[PDB]
Amino acid sequence: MKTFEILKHLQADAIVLFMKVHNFHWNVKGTDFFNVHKATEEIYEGFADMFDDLAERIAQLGHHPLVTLSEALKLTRVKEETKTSFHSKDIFKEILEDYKHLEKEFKELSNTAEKEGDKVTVTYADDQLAKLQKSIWMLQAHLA
Amino acid sequence: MKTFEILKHLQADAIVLFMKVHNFHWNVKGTDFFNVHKATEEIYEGFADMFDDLAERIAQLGHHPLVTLSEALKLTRVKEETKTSFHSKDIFKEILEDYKHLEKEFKELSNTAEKEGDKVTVTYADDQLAKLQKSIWMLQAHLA
Amino acid sequence: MKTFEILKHLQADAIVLFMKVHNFHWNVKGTDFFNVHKATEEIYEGFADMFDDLAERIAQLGHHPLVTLSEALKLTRVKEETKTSFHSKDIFKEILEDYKHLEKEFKELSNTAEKEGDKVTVTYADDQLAKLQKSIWMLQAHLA
Amino acid sequence: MKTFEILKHLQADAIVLFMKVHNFHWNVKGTDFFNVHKATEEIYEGFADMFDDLAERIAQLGHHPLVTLSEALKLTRVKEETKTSFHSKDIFKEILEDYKHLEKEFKELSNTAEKEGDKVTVTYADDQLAKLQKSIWMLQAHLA
Amino acid sequence: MKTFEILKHLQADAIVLFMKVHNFHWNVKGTDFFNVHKATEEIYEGFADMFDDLAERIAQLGHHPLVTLSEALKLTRVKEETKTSFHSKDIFKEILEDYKHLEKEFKELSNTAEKEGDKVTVTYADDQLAKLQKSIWMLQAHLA
Amino acid sequence: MKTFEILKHLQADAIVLFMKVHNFHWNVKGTDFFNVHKATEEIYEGFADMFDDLAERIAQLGHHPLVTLSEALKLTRVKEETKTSFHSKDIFKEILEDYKHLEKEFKELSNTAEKEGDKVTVTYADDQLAKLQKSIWMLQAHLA
Amino acid sequence: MKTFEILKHLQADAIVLFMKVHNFHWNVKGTDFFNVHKATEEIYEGFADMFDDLAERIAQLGHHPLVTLSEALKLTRVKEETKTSFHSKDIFKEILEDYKHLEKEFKELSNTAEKEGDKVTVTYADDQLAKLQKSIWMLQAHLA
Amino acid sequence: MKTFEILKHLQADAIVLFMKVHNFHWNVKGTDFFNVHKATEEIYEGFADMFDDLAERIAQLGHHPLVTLSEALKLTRVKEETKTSFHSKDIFKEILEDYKHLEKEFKELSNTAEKEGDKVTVTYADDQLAKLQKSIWMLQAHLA
Amino acid sequence: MKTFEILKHLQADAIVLFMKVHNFHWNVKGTDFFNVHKATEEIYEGFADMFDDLAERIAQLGHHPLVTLSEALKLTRVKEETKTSFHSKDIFKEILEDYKHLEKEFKELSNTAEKEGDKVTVTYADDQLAKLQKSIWMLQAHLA
Amino acid sequence: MKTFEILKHLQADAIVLFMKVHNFHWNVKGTDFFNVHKATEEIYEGFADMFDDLAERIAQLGHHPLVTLSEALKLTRVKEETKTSFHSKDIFKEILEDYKHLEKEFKELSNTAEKEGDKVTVTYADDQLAKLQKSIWMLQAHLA
Amino acid sequence: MKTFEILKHLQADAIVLFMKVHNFHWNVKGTDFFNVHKATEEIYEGFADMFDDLAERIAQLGHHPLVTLSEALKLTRVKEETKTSFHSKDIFKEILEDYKHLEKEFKELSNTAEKEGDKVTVTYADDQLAKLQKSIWMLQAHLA
Amino acid sequence: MKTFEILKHLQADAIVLFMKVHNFHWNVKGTDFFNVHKATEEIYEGFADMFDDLAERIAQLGHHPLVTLSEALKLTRVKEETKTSFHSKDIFKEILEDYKHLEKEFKELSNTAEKEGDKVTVTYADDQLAKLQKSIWMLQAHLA
Repeated sequence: MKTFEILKHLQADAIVLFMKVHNFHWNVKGTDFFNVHKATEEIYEGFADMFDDLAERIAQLGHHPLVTLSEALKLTRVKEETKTSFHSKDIFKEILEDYKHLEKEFKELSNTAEKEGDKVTVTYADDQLAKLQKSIWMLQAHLA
Repeated sequence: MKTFEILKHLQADAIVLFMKVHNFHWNVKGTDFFNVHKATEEIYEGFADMFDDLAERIAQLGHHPLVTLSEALKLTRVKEETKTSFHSKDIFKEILEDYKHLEKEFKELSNTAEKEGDKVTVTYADDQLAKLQKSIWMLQAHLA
Repeated sequence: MKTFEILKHLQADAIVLFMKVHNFHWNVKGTDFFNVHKATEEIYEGFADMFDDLAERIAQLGHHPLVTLSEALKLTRVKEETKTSFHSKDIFKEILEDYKHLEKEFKELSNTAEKEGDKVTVTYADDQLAKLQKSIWMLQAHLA
Repeated sequence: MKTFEILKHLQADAIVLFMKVHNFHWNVKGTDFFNVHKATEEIYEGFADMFDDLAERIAQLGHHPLVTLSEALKLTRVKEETKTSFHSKDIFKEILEDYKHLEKEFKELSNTAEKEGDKVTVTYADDQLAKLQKSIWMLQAHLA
Repeated sequence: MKTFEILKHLQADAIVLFMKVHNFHWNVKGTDFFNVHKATEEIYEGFADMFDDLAERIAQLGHHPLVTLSEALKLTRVKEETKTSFHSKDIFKEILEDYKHLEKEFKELSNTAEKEGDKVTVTYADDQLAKLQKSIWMLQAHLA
Repeated sequence: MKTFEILKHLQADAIVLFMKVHNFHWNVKGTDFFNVHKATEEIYEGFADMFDDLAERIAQLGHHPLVTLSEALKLTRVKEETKTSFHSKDIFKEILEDYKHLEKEFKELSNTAEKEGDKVTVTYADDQLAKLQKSIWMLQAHLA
Repeated sequence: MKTFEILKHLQADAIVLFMKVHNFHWNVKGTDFFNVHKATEEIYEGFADMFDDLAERIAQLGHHPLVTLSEALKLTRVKEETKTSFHSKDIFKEILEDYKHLEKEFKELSNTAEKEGDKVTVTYADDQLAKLQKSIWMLQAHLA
Repeated sequence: MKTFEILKHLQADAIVLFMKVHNFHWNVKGTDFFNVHKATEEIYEGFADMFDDLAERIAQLGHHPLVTLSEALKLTRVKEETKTSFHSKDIFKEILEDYKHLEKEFKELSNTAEKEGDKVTVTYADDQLAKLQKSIWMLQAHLA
Repeated sequence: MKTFEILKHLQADAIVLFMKVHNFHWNVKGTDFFNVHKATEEIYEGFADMFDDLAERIAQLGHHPLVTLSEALKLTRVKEETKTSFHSKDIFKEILEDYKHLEKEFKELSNTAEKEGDKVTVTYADDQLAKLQKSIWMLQAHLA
Repeated sequence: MKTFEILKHLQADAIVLFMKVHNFHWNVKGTDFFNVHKATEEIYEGFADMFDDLAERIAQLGHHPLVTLSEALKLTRVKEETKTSFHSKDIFKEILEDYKHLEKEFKELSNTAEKEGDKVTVTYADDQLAKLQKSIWMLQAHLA
Repeated sequence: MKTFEILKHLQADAIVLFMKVHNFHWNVKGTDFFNVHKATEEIYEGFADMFDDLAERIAQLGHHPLVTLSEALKLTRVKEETKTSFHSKDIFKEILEDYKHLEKEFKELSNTAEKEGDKVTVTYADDQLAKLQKSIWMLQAHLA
Repeated sequence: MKTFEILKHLQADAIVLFMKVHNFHWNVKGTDFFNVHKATEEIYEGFADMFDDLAERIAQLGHHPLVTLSEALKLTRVKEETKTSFHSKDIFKEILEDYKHLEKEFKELSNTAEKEGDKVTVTYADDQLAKLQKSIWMLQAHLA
């Protein structure tokens, strides 16, 4: 895909992941409620920020960001979670895999943008890689 | 509808309106760009906050908030805007009508919750009414 | 009176009371100067804030707030004080009675607005009642 | 009971619950020490704030708040806990039930005050209901 | 006029101009609503601050500041505006002329106070001149 | 008494004195209302902080702080005040004597802890002595 | 006197007045202790700031500020107060007269500096006049 | 050009553009005065910051930054604007073209520095590209 | 010269002096590097602020501030420094003389503006005199 | 040992314990990752601060603090941990024992310094005792 | 001497040392002007704070602090410096010796107060010892 | 070396350099004490931060950071300084060479990580290069 296409598919993923973790946040139960409730809040707010950042990047490239939730559902690589009951460990296992997916895509974003000479998208992509790698490391350690 | 049902339909409206104004924000053009760009940012962030507030309210009542974007599209009373080109005046005219819709619904929320003896949802609903009435007044004055 | 009429008469009272306490502030003498000088500053600034709040409320209802000081003098229930010399105790006795008047009127505002289904003016009115009741309690205790 | 009587019994409950959770705070042991130690600090400080708020409300109504700890023990509906050893889960189970008791009483406070036309106590009571409902929801989720 | 007399007439102008711009603020309509609404807020708050400053100056000179709104209407050189409908350009044109009037008067204040050896009123007057000259320059540029 | 016993009796005094001054705070009347109302707020908040500090100290020594208000009433050296009406001078006279009592006890706390080699309780005790001596000096000067 | 000589005599007065009010501060007794204790703190800190300001002004003119307390006692127009017991009213009466003295001297400072074309000392002097006139007005009102 | 030469020519452009927009800032007239006046302030301050940043970069490379305004005029690619009267739209059109020029040059800076293995200048250059691309996007949207 | 002409020549000096000290800042060497590097930063930022202040003053008088760097070089009384190597002492000696020049000119500005009845430029000029006199005093002391 | 010798051995312990807990911090795994990761960060930063404090104390006594890591390893009483895998409970058990060691040593520091009349080291030592006793109490409670 | 007598002699020293270093501050010349000018400001402000602290301590003990500068000159152990010209090194050498004197006296203060059982003066004295020892160490290192 | 190996050797250097500059900090003497004392504090805190940053980077790559000070001494390229006496110039000369070493290594880190496609370590490395180049430039200028 071209840079702007990778960006638009990521923007779709971001809002879908926002919604998914928003769902986790309100439906988490058990002895680790307070840590997971707080963590999921930070995680979905991060996806919301990513949604905004990606839109900004698409616009600056001269293209239209996502127009509708319908378009987000069309472009997303992320499956919608319909469950309302889950274990806290499974939540973090799920989020971890979503992080690993995003990491793969941002690496591709970085490589594709560099080939096009899009220096600004490279910077953005590599900065997101840094944030993702920290998040992945912590979740992996927690689940170890 | 029962209180929690009104709340869930509002939560659906909130995210759909977030997306709609997010679209306006990135696609606004013309001599009033800077004022409308800034205003639309504040407006969609307000809808995002409403989304969170409504979810909180639904959860505290012992029900599940929206689980997916699919469910949001199912429950919403708001039509998705597919356009990417518009005049700044039309943006504010659209948002005004959306505000008027939300005002009607929050009034119903307030009345229904009071009848059920749900004092906390009444407070929340009336506070949202206050915010909506200010927003409506300003947009009406601007378009006058 | 209708809600907006009660509001406009209150707005008139607010500016007249602002002026009255502004006069007290600059003309207070005696051993309790520093406490009364400071208290009267806080009191007239409170009336100034009320003036603004009431104007906002009238405008949002689709009516015109006070246009002139002439109109304020016409609508006010508060007598203008022409004196420049007084005792600090008499100042607080006067202000107390003005507070009691405002309390009566805001109670009426709350009841009238509720009957009209004006939920936002009810909230505003009850919040002002809270502030007035605290002020009344302190002045009563001071004069006891 | 009249409004001021409900308020005085609540003020008694507040200080007794402050003491109870203060005891929990200093005597909690085990792997969840740090979360429960911190949570119990926030909880007893909340009861201390409630004690102050209720006193303020009683005074403004023209009555005397609690004068002594003896009077608090006389009026309280809350049993004093003499234990110094407990499990962290039992602490939260206890606090939950105390919250549910307070919720019942504040609902009664709200209804009784409204019938008397005491608009300010209604506002206070409904605001406390909001805080209690959030606390109850979180504890219920944690214990689920 | 003597210094204190110029000051008292200015104090009268300040509150009358406060009221006038307060009226503009709530009644402004049209595409430049948000800029004019905000500007008029800053302008009337400036007149309110001037009212306070002038009162302080009169008191420190051993005289009584304005006692009533009646006295303000008697002493003012500013005509009360009864209109509730106007164009945003006309608002700024009006305010500009009011600024030019105030500038003339503060220049006289400065000259008269210097002749009397009132060094403190000179400083105050010249500082107000600075603020007025900035405001005039901006309004003139806007209307050019 | 041993260190922890002195500490527990002080903790009992702290909450009883909190309650006593809380009572003074809400029931003070007269021309010095505002100064005494504010002073009594600071004083009872100081006793509340002392209650917390003493509990912390007892716990760190490996003992249980006060468990109940019943236990506080058993251990206290302070008489409960049942009055609701008093003069502001008598309030400060009472508090002064309570301060002098606390000063005696903290001196004993310091001496006893030093003999036991409890260096941390010595530091705490001497710091409280400093705070008490300032408070005593001011009240003595006020009543002189 | 020349400008720098007026400044040096003022610097001497400032430290002597600092000491005088420092003495008042620590020795004030009676029912108005807390207000006078606080006021005297602000007053002596003001004289300390004046001491620094005057030194700065003398240095910038190419002269040496006060070198010793001996030199301050030599140059001062202010009598040292040896008393340790006084009434709070007498304190404010004394300070008032000291303010009136400083006012006379700063007026002379302003006039002398202007004649020499020392524009910076004029600004400083007139600013100090403003501060003195406010202080005088408040003390006069308090003693009225 | 070598890296340091590109940097020095950019530093020259920065100060010339600072001056140009400084001129626009003070000479802008018309109904959009307040937005353009504010925007031009932010724009020239940005060029001033760029001037400083570029100087820092040149120095760290072991070369001398611009020594004089004469040298800036010699090295600049930007034409000096002698006009004092213009339309607000033309101002933004001009600035846009200047931004596009700077964008071209910073891209070259980034490429040249990378070829030399100057990793720090690459980072700086790409960061400036990001800022320029945002500015260009907004001006383009405004003029669309 | 007329006031606005003195101001425009000063504005020219300000930017030329900014550039001169900017050059010193980046080229200073030796054991006092860190103090001189920091001092020169503060000094050139001061000249930059003066440039802005003078422009503001010229505009408010109804004239055009400097339009170009060419015009600055034409109007300046300050010689451009082409050197890149110097001793830190010589830097401060140079800056001192530039300060003394500015002091002479601002004194003339103050006198000329007063004769014209331009009270606002007098205030500005005298305030700048104060800042210059402090700077001169410190540099003189350092070089003594 | 003399005071300075106890201090130098403590400084050695501090850096060795810093390193040990730094190792724990990065290698902690499991369901309590986030609490232990955060706690270990605070703990090693505390040891780093202690390292600095002890160095300061040694220097002020006229001796040289630790010069090298070699010297730290020579003087330390703490065994280096070579493991990279451990349970979170064992981490806290280890740290607890290290705290108990430090407590013993700081008690000796306090006693030895007092005998020498080193009042400042006594204060420092007793303050560290306070911090250690809190830390010990919390870890003991957590492991209970 | 008794505790209060040591304190009063120290209070005398504090103001005399304030004056001495105030003199140094304004009369320092040479290449190290900026460091010594700043250091002497911090030093004399420290002596001013000590003056206040000592007065507080004397008052709390039931005695009168210094009443006059005459009494300060009578009680002081510090010789007044009449010089206006000195080297920066000599300034620090002088201050060092003054610090060493204060250190001796505060050690005596600590010992004497402990013998009297004055725990609060011991704490104060030892805290001042800490501050003095840091200051001495830095000056000694600077002069080494 | 592989990326993680370069990182681990750098982490070893960081703590060894921390210790070295910590030693300089406490043992610096002479007329430039205050500047060098402060500079060395900032420098060793920078090395401490680098130690933490490098550990984070190693962990995120799935490897173990330094476990012990023994391992740091094994891996370090930096010679331990045993001296306690030195000239301030020699300190900065030493630190400069250490900076130049770190610069070489971070350049290698950047190149090696890029070849491996480790985009996050490249960003980190280049950011550290920027910080090092600034530090080197300042030290070189100071020693010139």
